[PDB]
Amino acid sequence: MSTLIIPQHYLRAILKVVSSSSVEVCGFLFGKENRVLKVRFIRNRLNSPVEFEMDPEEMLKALEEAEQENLEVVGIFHSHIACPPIPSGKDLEGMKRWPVIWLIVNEKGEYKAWILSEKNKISEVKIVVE
Amino acid sequence: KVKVIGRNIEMKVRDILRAVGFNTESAIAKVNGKVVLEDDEVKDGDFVEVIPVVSGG
Ligand SMILES: [Zn+2]
Repeated sequence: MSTLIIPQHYLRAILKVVSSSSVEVCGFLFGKENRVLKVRFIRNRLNSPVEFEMDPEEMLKALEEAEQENLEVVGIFHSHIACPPIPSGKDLEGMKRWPVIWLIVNEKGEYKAWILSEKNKISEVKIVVE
Repeated sequence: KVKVIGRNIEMKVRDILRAVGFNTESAIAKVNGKVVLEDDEVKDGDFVEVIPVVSGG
């Protein structure tokens, strides 16, 4: 894709949850094409300020729920703590397994979105806050 | 009979996970639409989905 369309109230809520969390937050962006219609936070089973891994049971329940609603996974979101919202090498491997839009945010309210092409090259994607 | 979701590409379940590039800690599997554990027996005509655990930092 080339651009992420996300409603303001969802983006503001993600930033607020992140602003007061001591560990990395993670979740799904569900919708159609490039547009976010639903958000699901998922437990970070590492409970860590520097890495995240989704609870597998919560993840699967969320994907099955979205399937019932006829929604695609538009993207994944997660937070960084005390560093800018740029994909890390750790993010690179997860983006290979889930090659959708990756929204990264931090506790200072910064956010950027990224995508991994078939040539395994990352490019930034523009965000429109709806 | 092996669909890995995310990229959306199409014995016991531990071997079918290692056969497609994962282990029990990095993916969750469901057979015929039902969750299964690592040493659960796989049958010849069943349908398996491999769900990579989203991770990063
Ligand atoms: Zn990251």
